Amino acid sequence: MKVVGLDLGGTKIAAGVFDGKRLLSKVVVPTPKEGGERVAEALAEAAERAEREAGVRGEAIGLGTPGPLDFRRGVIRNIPGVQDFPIRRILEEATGRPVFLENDANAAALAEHHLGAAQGEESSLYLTVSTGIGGGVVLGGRVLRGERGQGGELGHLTLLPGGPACGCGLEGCLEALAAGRALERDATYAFQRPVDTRELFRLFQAGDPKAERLVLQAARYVGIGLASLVKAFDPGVVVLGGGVALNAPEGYWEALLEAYRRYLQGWEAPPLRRARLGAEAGLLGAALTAYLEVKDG
Amino acid sequence: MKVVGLDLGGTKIAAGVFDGKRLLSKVVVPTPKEGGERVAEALAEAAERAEREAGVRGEAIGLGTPGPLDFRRGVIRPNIPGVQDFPIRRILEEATGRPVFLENDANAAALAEHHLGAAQGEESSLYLTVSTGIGGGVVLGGRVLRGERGQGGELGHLTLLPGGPACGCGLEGCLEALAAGRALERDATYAFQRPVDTRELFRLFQAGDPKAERLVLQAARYVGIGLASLVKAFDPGVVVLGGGVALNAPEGYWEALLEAYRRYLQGWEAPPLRRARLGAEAGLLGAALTAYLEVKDG
Amino acid sequence: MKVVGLDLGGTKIAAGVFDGKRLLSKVVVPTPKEGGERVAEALAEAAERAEREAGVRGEAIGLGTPGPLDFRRGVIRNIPGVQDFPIRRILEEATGRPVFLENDANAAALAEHHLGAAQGEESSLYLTVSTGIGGGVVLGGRVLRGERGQGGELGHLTLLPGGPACGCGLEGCLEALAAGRALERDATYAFQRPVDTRELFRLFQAGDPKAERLVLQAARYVGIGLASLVKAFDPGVVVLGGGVALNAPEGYWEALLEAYRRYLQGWEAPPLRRARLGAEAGLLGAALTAYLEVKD
Amino acid sequence: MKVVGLDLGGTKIAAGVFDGKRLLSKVVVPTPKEGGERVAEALAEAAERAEREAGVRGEAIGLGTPGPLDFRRGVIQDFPIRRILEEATGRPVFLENDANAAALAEHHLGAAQGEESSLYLTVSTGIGGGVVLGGRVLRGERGQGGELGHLTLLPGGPACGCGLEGCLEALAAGRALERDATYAFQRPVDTRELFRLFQAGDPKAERLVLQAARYVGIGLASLVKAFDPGVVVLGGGVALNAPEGYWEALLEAYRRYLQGWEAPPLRRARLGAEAGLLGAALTAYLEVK
Ligand SMILES: [Zn+2]
Ligand SMILES: [Zn+2]
Ligand SMILES: [Zn+2]
Ligand SMILES: [Zn+2]
Repeated sequence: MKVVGLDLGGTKIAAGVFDGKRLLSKVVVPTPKEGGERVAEALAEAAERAEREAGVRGEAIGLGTPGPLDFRRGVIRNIPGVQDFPIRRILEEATGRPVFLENDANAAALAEHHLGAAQGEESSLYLTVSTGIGGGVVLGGRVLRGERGQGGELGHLTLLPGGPACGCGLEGCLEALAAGRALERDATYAFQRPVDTRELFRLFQAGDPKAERLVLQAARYVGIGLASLVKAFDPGVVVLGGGVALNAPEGYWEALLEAYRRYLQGWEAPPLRRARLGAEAGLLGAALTAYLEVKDG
Repeated sequence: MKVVGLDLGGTKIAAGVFDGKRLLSKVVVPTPKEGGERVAEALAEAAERAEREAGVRGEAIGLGTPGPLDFRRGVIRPNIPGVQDFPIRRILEEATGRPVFLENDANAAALAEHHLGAAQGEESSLYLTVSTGIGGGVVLGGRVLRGERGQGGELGHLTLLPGGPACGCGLEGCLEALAAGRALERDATYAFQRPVDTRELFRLFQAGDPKAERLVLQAARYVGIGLASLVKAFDPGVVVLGGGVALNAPEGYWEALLEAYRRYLQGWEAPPLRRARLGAEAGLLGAALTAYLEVKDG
Repeated sequence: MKVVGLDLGGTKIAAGVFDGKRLLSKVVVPTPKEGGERVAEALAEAAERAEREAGVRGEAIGLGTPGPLDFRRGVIRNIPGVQDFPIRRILEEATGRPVFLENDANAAALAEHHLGAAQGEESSLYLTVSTGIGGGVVLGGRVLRGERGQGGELGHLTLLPGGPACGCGLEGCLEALAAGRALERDATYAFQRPVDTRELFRLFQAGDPKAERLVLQAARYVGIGLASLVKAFDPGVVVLGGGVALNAPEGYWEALLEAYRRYLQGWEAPPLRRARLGAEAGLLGAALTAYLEVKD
Repeated sequence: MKVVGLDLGGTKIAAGVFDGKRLLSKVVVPTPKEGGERVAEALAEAAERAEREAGVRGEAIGLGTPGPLDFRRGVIQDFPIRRILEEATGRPVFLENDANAAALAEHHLGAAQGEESSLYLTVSTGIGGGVVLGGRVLRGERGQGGELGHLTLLPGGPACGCGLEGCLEALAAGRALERDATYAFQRPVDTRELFRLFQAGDPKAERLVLQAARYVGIGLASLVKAFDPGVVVLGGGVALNAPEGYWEALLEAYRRYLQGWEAPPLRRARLGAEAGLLGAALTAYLEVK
C-alpha cells in the first residue's frame, strides 16, 4: 500500500510517497508566508508532484504540523494565518483523499519508533531538543494523542517549581530549562551580550567555566525529565533527537546520561538512544500516520 | 460473562463474583500470617466461597495486590509474610482451574474508577491515590497502561523537587516523598519534635496551628502540581484523586490542591479533577475488571 | 566639620558639600566619555564647584562608584576606560584632601542608615533592585567591608539551586531571579519578543497572566532573600530601594512583603521599610563615608 | 586577668577558670534535671569549685547556654539567671548563646586563631553557628544574630523546627539526616546506622548523605557573599565524625558555589567539646576588656 506524507514546517514543506518502509519520492518547496489558502495550495501541489515523481498515487495523506492540533475541527491551533485554518477539509477537497493530521514531534516519534532508533520496540518515548522541547509517546506503535490533542507535551512537565518563565504560561518546564532558546536566554543573560547556541558551545569547548555550568545544568534537567517520564510510561526505549541535543559537545551527552541513570536508581532503566532519522523524521512520521490509519481502518 | 475478583491486602482478603458491572457476592477473610502457601489457599477458598454465595462460577480470576508485580513471571516481588518472590499466579491457576490475571492495587483502583466510578464515560483517565504512600494508574481507552516492564503508571515517583527529601524508591523529591501520608508524618514529627501522625497533624491544621498549615498546604500544592504535570504527558479525559489521606484531609487541603492544579494548567485545557467514588471496594472491583476485560479482549 | 561627597555614575557625576546632616550644595555634571584622565578631572572640578557653590571647603572627599573596586589600592578595577584607574591617588594629588572610596550600593545603605529609612537604628540591611541587585550591611552604622571587600554582596546569595545562570558565575542568585535584567530576560523568553521592564509592568497592570506570574515570582524571591538574610544579621530594620522595586506596579510590593512575612513565621520580623532618599542616596553615602572616616 | 567560664548544657555543666590563654581548672557536674533555681545554685557551686581547684578568683563570669537569649533582661526558661548568679557569686556575669560561644572560641583559640573575622557553623543534632567580626560575636538587634542554620536554601523544602521550610538545618542537621534515612529505609535509622550504611556503600545512604553535605557547602558559600569572612570554620560531631566522602562533597559544593568569587579557607573546628566552655570564658574575658 502507498500513501503521501506531508511535513509542513515553518520554512519548508516536504512531501513524499511512502510505501510502508521507504520514501519513493521526496519534494521540498519553501513554505508560503502568504497565508492559509496558499499554504494549502502548496501542500496539495507538493503532494501531486511527489506522486508524479514516484509514478504512484497515494490512497491517503498524512500531514505533520508544527503546531498543536484540534483533531475534531481538523485545524491547526512562523506561518501567517494558518491559525484556525480548516486545513484537513480543504486538503481533502483539493486532493480527493482522506487527510490524517499529526503534530510534528509526535510524527518524528512515530518515525523513530517504526523506522529509526526504536525499531523493534512495542513502546517508546521520544524527546526532541531544538529551539523548543517537544516529544511524543508511542504505545504499541501508535501515537498517544490525548483526549484533547495535548498528549505527549513532554517539554512542559514541571521539573523546577519556581523556575524560569515558560512560553506556555507556566515556569520550570523542561523546555524553559533546557531548550536551545533557554540556553541562549541564560547565556545572553549571564555573559551580558547576545550568545546563541553556537557561541555557547564554542565557549563550552574552550573550557569557559560559566558556559560549562550552564550547559551541564541543562543536560542534567533533560536526563532528569526523561527518567521521570520512565516512571509514567515505562517505554521499551527512550530516543533523544533534535539538533540542539544531537550536535551538543560530548560533555553534554555524558552529563545527560549520567543524570538519567542517577534518577533511575532503584528502577529498571530503558535504553536511551540517539534519534537516527535526522531531518526526514517528520516527513516519515506524517506518512506513517496515514499508512497506519489506513492499515487499522 | 462472570469472573471472580480478589483483592489481597496486608490485613484482609476480599473476594467477589463480578458480572462486568456489579459484584454478585462479597467475602472478606483475614490474610494469613503463615506464608505464601497458606495465603494462596486462603485466596482459592475465598474465591470458592464467593462463587457459592453468588451461585455462579467465574471463568477467570483477577487478583489485585499491593506489591511491585513481576507480570512476566506472575509473582509478587510488604505487610504480608514470605509472599516474597512468591509465584501466586500459577499456584492460583492450579488450585482453581481458572486463568488468573494479576494487577497492581493502584492500577486496579484506577481501572475501577474509570469504568464504574468518578471517570465513568471517559476513554482515558488518570488516577492518583494518596494514602500511606502515593500510587496511581493510567487508563487509556478503558485498559491499564502497564509499561514494557510493569513500571508504567508509577505516578508517585515522578520527580517534582530535585534536591528534595529522600524517597523509599531510591530517589529524592518524588511526589510520594513530598506528599504521601508517611511524608506528612515524617515532616510533622521532625518539625514538631514529637511523634505526629496524620490524625494529629490534621487536628493541628483545623485548630489553625501555623506550622501544621504550612506543611499540609505545601503537600497539597505538590499533589496539584504533579497532577497538572501528568496532564501534559497524558492529556486524560478526567483526573481522579483518591486514597484515605487525600479524601479525609481538611477542606483547606482540597482547595489548595485544586488551586495549584489550576495554576499549573494556565495556558492549557484543564481536565476535570474529581474525587474517587468507589472507596474501599475500588481494588476488588478493579481486580475483577482486570479479569473481565482480559476475557472480553481475549 | 565639612566634607565633599562624590557619586560617580555612568551618565552623570554628583558632588556636594556635606556638613554631617545636610547637603550645603549639590552639583550634577555629565560623566566624561574621554577616559579616566578626564573623569578624574571632572570629579575634581565638580568637587571645587560644590565647595564654591556652598561657600566652604571640605576636609575630606568621599567617592562612590558601581565598579568592582580594590580598597587597599584605591583603584576602580559602564564608563570608557577606567580599567584599573588609581582614582584615589589621582584625586588626592589633584585635590589636596584625603579620598575615601565606597561601593555605590554600600554608600546608599549608609545614607539610608544615617539619613533615611533606617535613621535611629544601630544596624540595618539594605537591598537595591535595579538593573542588577546590590546590597549593603551597616553595623552600627558603618559599612561591613568584608575581609576581601566582598562584604554585602546581597544579590548573590543562592536562593534557588539549579536556577537561572547569574552574571557572577553561579546560578539561582537573588540577582539572577529578581533583578530588572532578570525580569527582562524571562519576559523576553516567555513572550517570545523583546520585553523591557516598562512593557512587562504595562502587561502586569493590564492583567496579563504570564506577566503576573513572572513579576509575583520575582517579588516573592526578594521577600525570601531578605527574610533569609535576617537570620544571619538580625538587623534593626531592612531597607528596600531601587527603581525596579520601588516603581513596580501595586501588587509587587504586597507579594514581596507577604513572602518576607511568611519566611519569618516563628521569628521576630524586623520592619521592612521603603528607601526614602531616592536619587541622592549614593551622593549622601559617599559624603557620609568621608564624614565618618574623618571623625574616627 | 582571670575569669570563670560556665557551659550550661542539657546533660552536664562545665566550669573552668580562664586566664586569657588556657583553662587553669575544669569541672564537669551533671545538670539538675529538676528545678531552675537549683541549676542556678549548681552554676555558682561549679564556679567556686573551679576557683578552688585553680586557686584563683575570677573578675567576671561568662555563661554559655543553648537557648535563644534575651540580653537586656538577662534571661533564657524566662529565669533571671544573670541577676541571680550575679547575687549568688558577687561578680559581673555575661551571657552568650552556645554556638556563638564556640564560634568565638574557634576564632580566638581554635581554627581561625589570627583572623580578624570568621564564620562558624556547627552541624550536630541541629545546625547552629556564629559570626565573629573583629574578634567579637555579632549578636544582632534582638540577639537573633548568626542563626545560620535557618538560612533558606530550598524553598518548598522540608518543614523546619523553626516554623519555616528548606532551612539549612531542615536539610542537613543530624535530626534531618535521621528523619530522611528513617523515612527512605522505612525503619528507625540514626546517624550511626546511616553512616555505617554509607561506608558499606548503600546507594540510598550515599545519595542522602552527599545531598546534605552539598547543602552545607552551598549555605556556607552563600554566607560568604553576605559576610566575606577571613575564614569559615565547620564543626559539630555530625560534620566532624562523618565519612570522608561527606567532607569532600561539602568542599566541592562550597568551591562550586564560589566560582567567580574569592573563596575563604574552610577549616575544621579544633577545640572539640571544650569550645563552648572556652567561648563562655572568652565572652567574660573580652567584655571585661
Ligand atoms: Zn511550559
Ligand atoms: Zn520515589
Ligand atoms: Zn550571582
Ligand atoms: Zn528553620
